[PDB]
Amino acid sequence: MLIEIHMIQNHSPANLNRDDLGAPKTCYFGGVLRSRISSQCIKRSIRTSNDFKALLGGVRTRRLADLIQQEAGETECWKKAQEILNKCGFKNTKMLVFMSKDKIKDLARIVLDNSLGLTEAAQQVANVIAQATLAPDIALCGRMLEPNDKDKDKKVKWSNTTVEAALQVAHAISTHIARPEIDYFVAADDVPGEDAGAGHIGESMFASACFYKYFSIDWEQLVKNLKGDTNLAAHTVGAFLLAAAKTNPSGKQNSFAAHNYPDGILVEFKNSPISYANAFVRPVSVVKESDLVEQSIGQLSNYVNDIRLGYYDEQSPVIGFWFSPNNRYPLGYKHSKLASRNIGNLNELVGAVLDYIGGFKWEEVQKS
Amino acid sequence: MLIEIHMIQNHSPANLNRDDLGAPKTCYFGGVLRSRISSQCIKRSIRTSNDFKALLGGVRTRRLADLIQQEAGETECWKKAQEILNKCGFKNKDDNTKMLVFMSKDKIKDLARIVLDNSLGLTEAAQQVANVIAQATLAPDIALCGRMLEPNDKDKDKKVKWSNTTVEAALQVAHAISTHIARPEIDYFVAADDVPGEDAGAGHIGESMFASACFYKYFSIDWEQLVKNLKGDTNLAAHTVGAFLLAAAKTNPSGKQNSFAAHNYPDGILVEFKNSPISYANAFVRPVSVVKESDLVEQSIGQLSNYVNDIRLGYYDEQSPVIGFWFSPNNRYPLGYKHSKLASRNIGNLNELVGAVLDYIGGFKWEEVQKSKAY
Amino acid sequence: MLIEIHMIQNHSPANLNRDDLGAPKTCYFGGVLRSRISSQCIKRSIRTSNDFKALLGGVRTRRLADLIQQEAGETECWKKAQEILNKCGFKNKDDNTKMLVFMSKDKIKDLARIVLDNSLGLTEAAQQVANVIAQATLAPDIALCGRMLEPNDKDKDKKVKWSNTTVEAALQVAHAISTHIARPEIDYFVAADDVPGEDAGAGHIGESMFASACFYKYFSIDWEQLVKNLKGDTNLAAHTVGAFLLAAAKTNPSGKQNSFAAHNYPDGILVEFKNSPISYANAFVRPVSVVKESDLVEQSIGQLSNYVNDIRLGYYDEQSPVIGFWFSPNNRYPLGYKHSKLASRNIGNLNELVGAVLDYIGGFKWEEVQKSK
Amino acid sequence: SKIKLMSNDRYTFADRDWYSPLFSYLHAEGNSRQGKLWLVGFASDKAKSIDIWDKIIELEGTDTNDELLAQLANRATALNAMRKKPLRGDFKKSVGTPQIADIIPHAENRIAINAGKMTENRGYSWQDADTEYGELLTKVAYSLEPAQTVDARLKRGNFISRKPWPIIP
Amino acid sequence: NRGTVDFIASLENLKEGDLGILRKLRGARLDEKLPGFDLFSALWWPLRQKNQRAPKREVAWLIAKLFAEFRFEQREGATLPILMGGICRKLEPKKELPRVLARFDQLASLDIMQMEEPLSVIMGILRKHQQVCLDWVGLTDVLSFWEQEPVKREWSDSFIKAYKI
DNA sequence: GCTAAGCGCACCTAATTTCCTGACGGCAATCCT
Repeated sequence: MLIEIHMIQNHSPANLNRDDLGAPKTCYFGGVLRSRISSQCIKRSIRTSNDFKALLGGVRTRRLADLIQQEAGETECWKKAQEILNKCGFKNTKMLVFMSKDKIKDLARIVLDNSLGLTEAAQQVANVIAQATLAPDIALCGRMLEPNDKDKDKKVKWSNTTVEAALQVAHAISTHIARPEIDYFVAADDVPGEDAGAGHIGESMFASACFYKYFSIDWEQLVKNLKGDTNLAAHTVGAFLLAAAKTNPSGKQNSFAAHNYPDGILVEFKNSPISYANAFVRPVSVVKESDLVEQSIGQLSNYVNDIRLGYYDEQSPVIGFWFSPNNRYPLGYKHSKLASRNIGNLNELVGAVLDYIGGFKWEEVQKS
Repeated sequence: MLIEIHMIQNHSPANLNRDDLGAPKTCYFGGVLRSRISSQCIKRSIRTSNDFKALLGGVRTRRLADLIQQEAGETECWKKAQEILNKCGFKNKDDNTKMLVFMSKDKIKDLARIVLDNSLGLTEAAQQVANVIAQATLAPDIALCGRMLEPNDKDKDKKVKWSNTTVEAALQVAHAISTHIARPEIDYFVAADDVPGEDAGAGHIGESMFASACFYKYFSIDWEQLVKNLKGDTNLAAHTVGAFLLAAAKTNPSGKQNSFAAHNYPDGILVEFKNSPISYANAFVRPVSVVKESDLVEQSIGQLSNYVNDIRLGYYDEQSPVIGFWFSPNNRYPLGYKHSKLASRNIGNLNELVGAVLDYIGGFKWEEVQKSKAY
Repeated sequence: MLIEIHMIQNHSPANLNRDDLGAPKTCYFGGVLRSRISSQCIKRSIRTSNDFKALLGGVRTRRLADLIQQEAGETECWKKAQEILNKCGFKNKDDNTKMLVFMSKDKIKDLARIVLDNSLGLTEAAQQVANVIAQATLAPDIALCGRMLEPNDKDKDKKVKWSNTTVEAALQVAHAISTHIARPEIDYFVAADDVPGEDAGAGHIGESMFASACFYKYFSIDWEQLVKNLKGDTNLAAHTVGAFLLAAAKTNPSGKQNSFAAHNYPDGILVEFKNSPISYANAFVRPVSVVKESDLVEQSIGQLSNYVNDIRLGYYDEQSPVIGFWFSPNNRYPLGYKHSKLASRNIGNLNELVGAVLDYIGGFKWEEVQKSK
Repeated sequence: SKIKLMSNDRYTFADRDWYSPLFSYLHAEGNSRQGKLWLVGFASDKAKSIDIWDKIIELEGTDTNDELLAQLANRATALNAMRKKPLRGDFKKSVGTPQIADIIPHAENRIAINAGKMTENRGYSWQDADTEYGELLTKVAYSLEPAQTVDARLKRGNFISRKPWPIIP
Repeated sequence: NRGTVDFIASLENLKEGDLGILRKLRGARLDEKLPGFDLFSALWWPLRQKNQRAPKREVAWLIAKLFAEFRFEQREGATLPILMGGICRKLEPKKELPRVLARFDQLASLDIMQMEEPLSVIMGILRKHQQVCLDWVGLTDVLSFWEQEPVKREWSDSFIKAYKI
């Protein structure tokens, strides 16, 4: 059971993602340049979204000894935590370690602060770190860790740290040809001078594009990662949908306050993942009539009709919900009456997909 | 609590923001050319405005040694201050440091105490100067704009340690995009030689370029972040919000305004209070085409109202309500004709709009928040 | 204090401003084509007007060497003035000094020749020239329109240093935009040869282009910046404001007036005093359409009155009350037929408007401000 | 024998390393002598039998240039250094350009045919043989800079002149 | 090539008022103003009928608007990346030259219906340096042939060889 | 049932300066004992 999210999002002139030289990320698709948003940026923005504070439960840090020492008002233990981590496998203030926050706090306080042996305490810390995989952000993003076998003692064994990712995020590619733009900025000196020159001169780089975003969630793998607590899985799915719809990457948002909301979301329920980016292999050119979101939605609807009239299974019907704010942009403007449940409310969309998932309502699942 | 100000402002033919070549700043918002005003120009115009004069006190300069000498008086010590700054990690090229310093204006006195102190050495005075500079974040404009200060590590004394010199910005300004198809015109200016001479030609021939556009400006103020960056001064935060509203409405960027006196006030201000930042630029994905019986401003507000109603119906119907105030001058341009109940309050005065905003925030009279200023 | 002038002026079919081709200058406002008169055109027409003649101090000339030369002695132009101005940072491209030198006319020209008359050597007399040029600063039109002189540094010797030459402008002029959709029209001209030495040809045949428009003009004067720029001469600032108000109304742009006479006086002038600037150009986002019973000027003034009422009722009604004066020729056009008291005084004469403006500026009568310069 | 399929941080896999056992054999045991040089190389790391290869090199014994044959004795260092140089960048633990690592083998195989003329340096040298990388570099730079622009062409040209600068040990 | 040289000749024979109505039409299409479409029909339709090698509609409209705006004489061997590129030798190589180079670099990533504005700023840079001649015929047959990669390739390395002299 | 010649300009000038950031972060296994 795969939940598929295809979003069309038009953005104001902004620089959400940049490379080494401070340029917007660009990729070649269909032989032409397309503005790109990295999947890791979208995953971070979803994990640090306002619809995720009640659900965020994982920390990916190398400063683990700081976290373990922070739960101690007077019990100064930082060198011994660093030594037990260094013998655990990390070589230094360490490599990056991902696991839960309450787990590291409580369990590391009751394990490594205890005055006891040294090697088996490191084994206990390693078991605590590896087994702490009960966090839905860890369940979605996925994780595996490999410690340095040189600095680790021969008496420390590690269990399976491989968490299979239940979330696949594509890089948001533009539906049209990329338009890289240069912003010539100065920085005026607040005190006067005899020369009247700026304190600094630079060139920022920004681009405005209509991005196609693609997400895929494996329900069976998600409930395998988070174990039998399916209430938390439904809460994770609803929080993901709300965060993906209502959060933008935190790039240069202070200078480019581009917080536009997506004009179209297709949430489809199928056992095979479909990328609709092939709709936009031919770049979208503007015309006198209609706009870019309308043209992109028309191209996407053409490809959706072609895929449903092409790759189709009688044993597994394809079924999906179409989103538009107050039905502003319909999908099948000419003939493609495929979207059965055009939905004009985000909470209604979340309720519908949660009902298709099973006997879950959004208020009932907002308690795990 | 997050305060969003969405302004529709029709400007006269002007060049408010330009690049290195004198061209007006243009962007491609959806495949077509739009006239752009960068957020730095609007931020400077808001910061250096008469309505924002009282909430100043942030200085961003490479000439901090000049300020220290000016505050110290007739005691010289400019080279001593330059030596202290060079040991701190601010390398001087000729007379100014190589990096810009953002600091509170009231703490320069403290710096003049450290530089003029002849008992202390060079490393300890540098450490005290660094401590004062890193702690000088009590100005409202610094709290709005944020800060970064990373000194030169190579030319830094080893016995100099810096604390956290980073404050998060409590203001987000979007680039003002035009609602229609922008197109600039080439002004063929000439310069007149007043002496007759014999050439009877000209003094200079050049190409200015100008544009007229209807701009959509977006401002986002984080209330709790602004309170936190002012360490709990709620009256100061209300003063900043009110003076920011007055500055955003009443002040224009000062780019070639001597030749293009485009001082047009906004034709519509939607002030919304919500938890998450949302923007209505996607209303103008389709460029506004002018019909004979309507107006560019009227159609711009109509399209904005269509998108606002769509977003409110499909995105903003939960247990947490979104309250917006719509301001037009004497209710000249109302909101969407098909609904006529979109805004929670159709305020017809800027001062009344500011009063209603402050009454929503925590309940704040303009008089008792005007009496609390930082300078 | 800011003095603000909004003018409604309907012009005859003419070509007052034109680009290189000769097409009348046009902008797009509100998505529609508008006739445009540029701000520097209005500024130079005001500067070179008969009413502003008494305060016209300044040159802005790239032939300053000849201005130094104008003594009876002819032994200081080709050698002395050219070399000193070259050392100062202005190169010569066939005996003109390239840079335009905006500076005070009478006293600074008089002081520059005593620098250029013998002794004291080079690289020190150039310092005196730079000192007298950067310190000119004292002229009404320089105070209104600002100043620059940033010389080239490559040719200039390192022994000559420059002071701050920037003078802040106290005057902001907007481009005069039309109140309706512009109609560019093509007059087809034929030049006829007087001598019939061949068949009935003409000579030269071509197109001239012209337009007719109702223009909205906007001027802003900063009183304190004007006072600071003239170094505190308050009577000079008041005289400058009064002469600017007279010259903005009584003087038209000097384009093709020999063949297209458009000496049409403004039939609506709104003068307001306020601490912050506004421009009432958003009234004409909707272009004025002429209905049968009325005229274009009346409808333009009605739209202006509607927008002025809306701005005044929607932006400020207390504290600063914004005192405004409305001038029409013999009250031919009232400022709106709706509820009155939009303007504090409906003045039916231009000189009385000047007197009222100067009275609100601080009680300067028109007679003794004329003796300032 | 420096052969391993494992392209590590410090190693770049090119081809049979005929260049490696040349400084010691042409100095101490055998020296310069008219004949054919048969080299057998059994690359190994502990018990890992990696690869066995052999090669035949013609030789006349026309003296011996010391530092040039020493430079030839370790070509893998210069090859790895050329692989590790990134497109644009300064960091040294990066993989550099992995598309170069698939065209170094063909140019090395083309060079290895005239190994005798390389070794004795009659008309073949380091400069004359590393220009055989040119067409592969052009057609890899076409892939890495797939833009028809001025800057892409200039950066392609900078990618063209990349060649293994020799090192002293 | 026939059909293009006569197009350039007819554009050069246009009078001042006709160039003015083309100048006002700059920045938009030709479906909103009559005399722009009448002029495009008059300057295209008979030359389209007379020759099979007439240029494509939108590139011809773009070149017409740009010639009305800038008015440079037609001269052989004066194409864009020679003149600009010889201009690119007299600038400061570290800051100004990369900025003008990026201005010319932008031209390789537009379609035909927004192409006039980056071309306009490039031709404005040309006008600021007193450039009177441009290979208008060369510009329009390389602009109508924009669908291929080799044409942009020879464009680019023509700029390079103009730079390396 | 609907005309036709001839005539369509070129010269002048196109500008100067100065400022252009810093530090931080760069992973490990596992492919013969």
